[PDB]
Amino acid sequence: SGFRKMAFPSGKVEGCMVQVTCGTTTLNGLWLDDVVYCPRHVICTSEDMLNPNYEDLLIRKSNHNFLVQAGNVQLRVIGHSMQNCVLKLKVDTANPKTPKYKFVRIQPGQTFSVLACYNGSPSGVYQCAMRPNFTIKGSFLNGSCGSVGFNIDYDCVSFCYMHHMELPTGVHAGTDLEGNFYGPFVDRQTAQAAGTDTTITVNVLAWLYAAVINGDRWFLNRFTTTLNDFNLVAMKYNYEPLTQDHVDILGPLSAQTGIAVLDMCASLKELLQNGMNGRTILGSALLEDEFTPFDVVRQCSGVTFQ
Amino acid sequence: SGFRKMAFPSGKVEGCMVQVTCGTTTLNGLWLDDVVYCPRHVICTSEDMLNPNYEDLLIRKSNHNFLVQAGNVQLRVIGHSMQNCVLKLKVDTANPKTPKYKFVRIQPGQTFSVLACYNGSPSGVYQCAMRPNFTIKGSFLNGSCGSVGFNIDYDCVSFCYMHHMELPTGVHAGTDLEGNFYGPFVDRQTAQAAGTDTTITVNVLAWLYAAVINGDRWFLNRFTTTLNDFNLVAMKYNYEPLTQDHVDILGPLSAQTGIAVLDMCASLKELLQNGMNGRTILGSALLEDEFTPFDVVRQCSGVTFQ
Ligand SMILES: CCN(CC)c1cccc(NC(C)=O)c1
Ligand SMILES: CCN(CC)c1cccc(NC(C)=O)c1
Ligand SMILES: CCN(CC)c1cccc(NC(C)=O)c1
Ligand SMILES: CCN(CC)c1cccc(NC(C)=O)c1
Repeated sequence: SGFRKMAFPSGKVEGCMVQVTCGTTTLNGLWLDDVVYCPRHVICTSEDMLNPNYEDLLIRKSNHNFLVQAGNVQLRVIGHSMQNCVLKLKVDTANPKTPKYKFVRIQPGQTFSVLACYNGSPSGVYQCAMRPNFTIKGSFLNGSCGSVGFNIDYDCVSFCYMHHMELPTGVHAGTDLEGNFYGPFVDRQTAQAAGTDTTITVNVLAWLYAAVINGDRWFLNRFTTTLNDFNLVAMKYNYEPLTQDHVDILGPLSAQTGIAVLDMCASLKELLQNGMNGRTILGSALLEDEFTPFDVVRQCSGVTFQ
Repeated sequence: SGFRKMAFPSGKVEGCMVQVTCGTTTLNGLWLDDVVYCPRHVICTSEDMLNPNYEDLLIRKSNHNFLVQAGNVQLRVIGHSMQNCVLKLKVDTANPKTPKYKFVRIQPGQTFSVLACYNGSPSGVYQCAMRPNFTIKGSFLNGSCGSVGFNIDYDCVSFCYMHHMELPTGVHAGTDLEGNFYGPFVDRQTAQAAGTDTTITVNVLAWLYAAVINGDRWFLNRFTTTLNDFNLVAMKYNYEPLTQDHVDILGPLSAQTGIAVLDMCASLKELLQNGMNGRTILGSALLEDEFTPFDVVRQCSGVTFQ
């Protein structure tokens, strides 16, 4: 027992990180098969970032201008192309440590692990969620662009995120591995504001189920509610509206705890209205929203879902 | 910027995890060079765990009774010995993925990463601290015994923890890799109670420095204090006493923030006396104590310490 924010083991992704240098800009790439993926802003000088025209900047770049280093080995670049906001560098050597993998574009509320990297070298791993405003709240310093986010199912790495930049408010924006930004952001050094960071209700519910399973039960109340009554409350507190799709994926936790989803919603409603009164749940004094229902069911062995 | 609870990349340790079966008990081992390390309770039946005599139980075990599996490959056991509460199984094959490594026994307050594993297969990674009562607050389900905790310095893995059991209160106990328990615990299925779980003051201070660096400054107050005045307050709130050794390792953060260590102590004292008044620090509504000063300096690039 116990319940922790837990990342995926990172070794499968570690073996894919490389350093990419163009001119005087160095960042991280992702080497899969014979392609290296990286943010296209590798081609920009810091001054170019103010108002880049990427197509124009790319005219002055050849294969031999992209330096790709995998530990000590230099990789030979034999082609390059731009796909949305990523560059794809064709190299002459397939990565021997390529894992089984897919590229997936996740929805807001979904969680994933980030392998923060500098100069192609992995430094740390942590779990993130895609916020409803399409930012993530990461930890990223100079040189971490091109660090990736992923999920693992058995032996298959699903890559869902590549880090591109930090907003003025200190939250993070990036792309899928086809180079499409999450949210409205662009790869330009011009101030860009995030929308409302609402709480991922379905995740808070999952985590409340996790707390019950671990014996944190003080917050369980005597009430139930309806989806509409609950949503009236959610909206007030900047919680995402709960739908029947959300209710459906909470089914295994309801069954384990014997606590009906709507009963748990009524407990959550009272927490929102009364606060926690200085108490904790799973060692937190706030309601945690970066565990999905699927995440919980992975750390609560006695939840039946498969 | 941003600040996250971040584990070490786990790939170096992933390549060392094996499954160890003895009779009908299966758990995890750590394969380094030609030795596999695992909890000695692998030899016990569930009934044996009530009151095991390990020396006596071991008389009835031979090399061929320990099944060691590395993925599909079965490893041949050519010797075994008990060292404190661990078994060392000599195998005929050195692990080809052995990293540079050391065994270290950590102090209370030190942090490390756990690679939670089942059947020799890594499932998740998270950061832990050794609590002042010599427990950890982990996430461990059936079959996770022999999962390890570690730190990485550049290319060298320092192993500091091996998981052995869960106390009745749902917290975790284990050994160093020489098989000595942290704290007073024993590998027997008899109820064992933990002492006071005090807060690691020096870590809370480090994390307050991390918050300042990231622009969370609301809690900075107008006061300073002394080590004795502060410690009078610490004791009341079940905080570890702060020493000049602690003050010394906070030196780089004081220098960066220009906030004297004692000034930060005075801010902490006011948080203890007044609470957080519904505010957050680094997205927490409580004072976080599982980041060391060394941990902070790794995610706050503009802290000068080397
Ligand atoms: C838009 C400008 N760019 C891209 C070069 C930018 C802005 C802020 C921060 C970072 N770097 C990280 C690691 O987020 C990168
Ligand atoms: C029904 C089983 N569970 C959670 C218990 C499940 C199954 C499919 C998808 C998701 N989705 C998320 C976001 O967790 C969750
Ligand atoms: C003392 C009995 N043992 C050892 C077999 C024990 C007790 C509780 C839990 C676990 N297992 C884990 C993963 O902690 C193991
Ligand atoms: C002085 C540099 N730092 C932290 C900034 C440092 C150096 C050596 C040891 C520890 N120790 C811990 C527990 O963090 C910390």
